[PDB]
This record gives sequence, structure tokens and C-alpha cells, in this order.
Amino acid sequence: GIVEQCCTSICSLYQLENYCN
Amino acid sequence: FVNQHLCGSHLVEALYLVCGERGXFYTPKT
Repeated sequence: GIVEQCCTSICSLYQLENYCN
Repeated sequence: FVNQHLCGSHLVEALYLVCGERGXFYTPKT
């Protein structure tokens, strides 16, 4: 999968774009 | 993705919808 994952506070789409790109 | 919370689930379901012009993401297979 991915390493940084967000999962700290409920993830905004700007934080999810790290794993899209 | 809207409510509490991502990990150990929901993160892939968020990414399948967010990652592309109609979603998509990427997931490897072997």
C-alpha cells in the first residue's frame, strides 16, 4: 500500500492526493 | 473520509474514489 497513510485526523482530499501522485 | 476514521480500513475506499477523473488509484497483484 502506502507508508505515510494520513490516518491522524479525518483526511481531506488534499492529503489523499499524496497517494494519488 | 467524511466521518471517523481512516485506518485500518476506509483509506483504500477513499483513494479508489479520489485518485483519478472518475477515481481509480493503483493496487499491485502477483
